[PDB]
Amino acid sequence: MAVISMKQLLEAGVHFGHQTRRWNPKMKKYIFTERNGIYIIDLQKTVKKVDEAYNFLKQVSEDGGQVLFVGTKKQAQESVKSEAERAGQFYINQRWLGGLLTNYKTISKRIKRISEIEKMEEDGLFEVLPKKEVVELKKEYDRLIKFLGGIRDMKSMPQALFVVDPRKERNAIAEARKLNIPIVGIVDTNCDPDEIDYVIPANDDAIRAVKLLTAKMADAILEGQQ
Amino acid sequence: EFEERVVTINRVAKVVKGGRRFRFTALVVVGDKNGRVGFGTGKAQEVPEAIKKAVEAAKKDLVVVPRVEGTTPHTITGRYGSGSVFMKPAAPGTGVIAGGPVRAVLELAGITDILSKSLGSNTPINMVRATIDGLQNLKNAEDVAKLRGKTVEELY
Amino acid sequence: GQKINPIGLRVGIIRDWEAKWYAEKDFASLLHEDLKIRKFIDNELKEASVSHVEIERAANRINIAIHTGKPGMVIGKGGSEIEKLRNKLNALTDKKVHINVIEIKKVDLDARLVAENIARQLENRASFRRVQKQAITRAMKLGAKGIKTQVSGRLGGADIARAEQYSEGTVPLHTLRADIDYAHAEADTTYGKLGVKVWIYR
RNA sequence: UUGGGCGUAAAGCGCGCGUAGGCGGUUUUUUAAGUCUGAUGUGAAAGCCCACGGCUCAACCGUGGAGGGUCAUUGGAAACU
RNA sequence: CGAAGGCGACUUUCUGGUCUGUAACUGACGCUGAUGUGCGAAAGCGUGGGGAUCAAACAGGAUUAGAUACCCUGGUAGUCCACGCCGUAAACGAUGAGUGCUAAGUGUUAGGGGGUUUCCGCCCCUUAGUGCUGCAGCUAACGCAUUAAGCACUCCGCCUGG
RNA sequence: GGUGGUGCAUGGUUGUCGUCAGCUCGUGUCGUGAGAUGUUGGGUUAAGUCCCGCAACGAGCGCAACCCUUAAGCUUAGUUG
Repeated sequence: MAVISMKQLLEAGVHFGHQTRRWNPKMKKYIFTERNGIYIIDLQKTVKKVDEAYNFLKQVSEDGGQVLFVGTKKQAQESVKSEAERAGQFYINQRWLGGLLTNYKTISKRIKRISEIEKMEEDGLFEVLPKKEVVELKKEYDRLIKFLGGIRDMKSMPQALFVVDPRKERNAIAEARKLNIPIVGIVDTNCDPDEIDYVIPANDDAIRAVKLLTAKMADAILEGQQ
Repeated sequence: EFEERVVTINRVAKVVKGGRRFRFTALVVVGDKNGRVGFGTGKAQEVPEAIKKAVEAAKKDLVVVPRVEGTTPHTITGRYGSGSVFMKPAAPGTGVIAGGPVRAVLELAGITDILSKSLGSNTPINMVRATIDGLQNLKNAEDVAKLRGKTVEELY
Repeated sequence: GQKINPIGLRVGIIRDWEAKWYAEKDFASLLHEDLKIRKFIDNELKEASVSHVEIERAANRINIAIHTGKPGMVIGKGGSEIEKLRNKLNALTDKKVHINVIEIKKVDLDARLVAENIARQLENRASFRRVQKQAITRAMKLGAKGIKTQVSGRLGGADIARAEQYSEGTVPLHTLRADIDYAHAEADTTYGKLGVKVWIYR
C-alpha cells in the first residue's frame, strides 16, 4: 500500500540521524534540522513522497516488479529480509567480494551459483553427495544463501530496493547501475541521494518505517500489483 | 535507434610468460541509422571473433545523439579533456563536408551540411573522445526555446 | 629447456600393457621375425595418423597385430591385401594369414599416436594451415585427459615448439592416474637438430 | 583574437618590495565624433556577378555590362563612452 | 614574522607588522608592472684571533689474502667572531604575484560573539590561516583542488623543437 | 664398406633448469592505460588442497594405499611343496 502511519514514523525513530559534519547538503531536500547534531527528516515528504514511491512501484509491480527489501542494517538482516520474504523474495546478508557488478559478468554468475549449489544440496541423492563433499557444502551454505536473494526465486529483477546506508551499500546499487535499474530507499544521514530516486533520512529504529512502508511495499506489490 | 559503423581495432600484447596474445580490442558503432550515433568499445581476442566479441561490449551502452536533423543550425562543437572538434554549419547542398577520421561518422548522423573543423589533440584513443565530444553535448532548438520561458520563436 | 623424454605417464590404473607374446624360441631370429617387421609399414599406409600400440602374437600362430584403422590400405576388397599377405608375410611371420584392421573413432583423441596426424599437418610447409592443419581445429575439445598441445615442424627452421595460454581460475588440480605419451619425428633442420615435438588435445 | 599554452611535457619568477602605466567597482545623466552610413558617381589586372567571341578541346587570349552590392558624399540622434 | 637568504636562550623592546571582534570614516585613492627597494645561505668572501674544538695534508696503524683511505689526536690553513658579501641551494611550489568562488567538510593556533560559565571546561557561529580529506575542475598520468596542477574578471614573464 | 672426419643433416642419442612441486587454463571479469582473481586476514592430514573474512566458479599438467609387496583368514590341497 501507500503511506506509513505518522506516530512511530515521527517519534519511534525515522527522523533521527547522526552528528553534524557527517553532513548531507545533498539530502537537504528531505533533511529538516538537527537536535544537537542528530538530524531530522523533513517530516512531510517522508509520507507524501512515500506514497509517490508507492506509485513508482505501483506500475512496476502491476507488471511483475517485486522490490527486494534488503538486509543492510541490523534490523534489516532480519526484518527487512523478512518483508523481502513477505514480498516473495530472499535476502542479502553476506558481503560483496569487491566489484561483482561493476566488474559484472563473471561473478555475476553467483546468481546461477546460488541457484545451483543450493538446489544440488537440496535435491535428491543428498546421500550420494558424500560427507567429504557435505563438509565444504555446509561450510559454504551459511555464506551462500545469505549472499544473494533479490533474484533468488523471484528470478526477475527488482525495479527498486529499500536501502538505509548506501554510503556503503551502494556496492549493490552503484555496481548494478551498470545494469541500468532505478532505486528507491529509506536512507540514513550523509548517504547517497543520487543513485536512489526516492530518499528519506529514515532512521531504522522506527520499525513502522519497515512495516508500514517496506513491508507495506511488500503489500504494494500486491495492491500496487493488483 | 543508433548507427552502424566500425571504429577501429588494437592488438594488445603484454609482457607475459609465454607468447604475447594480440587481442583485437575493437570499438564499433551499431544500429540502424537514425541520427542518434551510438558507439561502444570492447576487449576481444580472436581475429574473426573479436569484432563481434568486442561489439558485444560496445552495445552494452551505445550513446544517444539528440540530432537536430538537416543541420544543427548554429556552430556545433564540444570538448572533453584534450579532445574536441568543431563544425561550422554550411549549406546542405554541398555534398559531403568532413575531415579525416570523422568522415564516416559525419555520414552516421544525417546532417551532411556542416563542415568538420578537425581540431583536438593527437591522441588516438581520445581521438574518439575528440570526435564524440562534438555531438554528445547537444540539445535541440525548439525544446530549448520552450525551456527558456518564451515560445519556439519568441526568442528568435 | 633441459627436459627428458617420457614414455609411460601414470602406469597402474590408466596405463596398461598389451603383452600377449609367445614366440619363445630363437630370441635372435624369431624375435627378429616380429620386431623387424615393425620397421616396414612406415611408408605405405599414406599418412596413417593412427590410434595406439596393441601388439599380440597368438601363441606363435602369429597373425600380425598392428591395426592402423584407416580402411582400404589394409583391407582391400574382401580379402585382397590380407589374403595377399597370407602369402607375402610368410617371410614376416610363420603364417600371417588375413591380417586384421579396426575402425578408428576420432583417432586424434588417442594420446600417443596422434603425433603422425599432426606431423602430416605442417610438414608440407605449403598451405600448411588450412589444407593440412585443418584438424588442429577439428580435433580440439572431445575431452581428452592430457591437455597439452604444441607444434615445431619446420616453421622457419624452428628448433623449439609453441604454446598458447590466458589466465584465471580455481581448482583442486591434483590427479594421479591419467594417460599421455611422447612425440618426436624426422624433419630436416639442416644445421642444428630438432625432431618435431608434436601433440594436440581433444 | 579569430586558430598556443607554460608543474611534469613548448614554456610560470630566491625573491619579494615600487612610479608612469595595463588593468583598478561603480550607481545616474547630455553629445553623434566612431560602435553591418542613407543611397548613389563609385572600384588593379594572372584578382569584386553575368554576357561574350575565338580557342584541333585546349594551349590560352582578350571584349562589354555589374560598375557594383564595396571609397567619397550627404545625416542626427539609446542602455557605453 | 621578514624583501628574501631566512627568522631561536630567555626579563624586556618596536611590538613594528600578522591577527580576529568593533571597526569610529572621505570618496577608486590598488595588483602586477619604466622607476627604484634591499639583501640572499654557505664553498668562497677584503683585519686580530684561528690550527682552542673540528680539520683536510702529513704521521700511524692495519682487516682477511689490501693504505696514507672508512680512522684520526700533534697538526696545514680553514672553521670562528668585533671592519666587506656575493646575487648561486632540493631558496622546489619543478607550479609568478590582484577580485572571488569550486558539496564542502574537517579538528585546531590567534582573536572574538557567546550559551553553559565550567571548575577556565562542554555546545554553536567564526575567519588569516592550520592541517586533513573531499565536490566540480585539472592534465597522459603522476597527481593537484574552498589554501592548485579548477573555475569567471588583474598584470607579469616564459616559451610553441630542442 | 668405411672406423677417414662432421652429430653439426635430421631421425637422434639423449646428460641436463628440476620433484619445479610446482606449471597452469576456460566461462571470464575490472584498470581510459602503463595494471587487476586463484590455492584467501583468524586455525587443521602422504603429492599449488580450504572455512568467519578476500572477486571469484569451472578442467588439466608432473604424481592416488593405486595393481604387486609385506600380510589375517582362506582359496586350494596333497603335488613336486
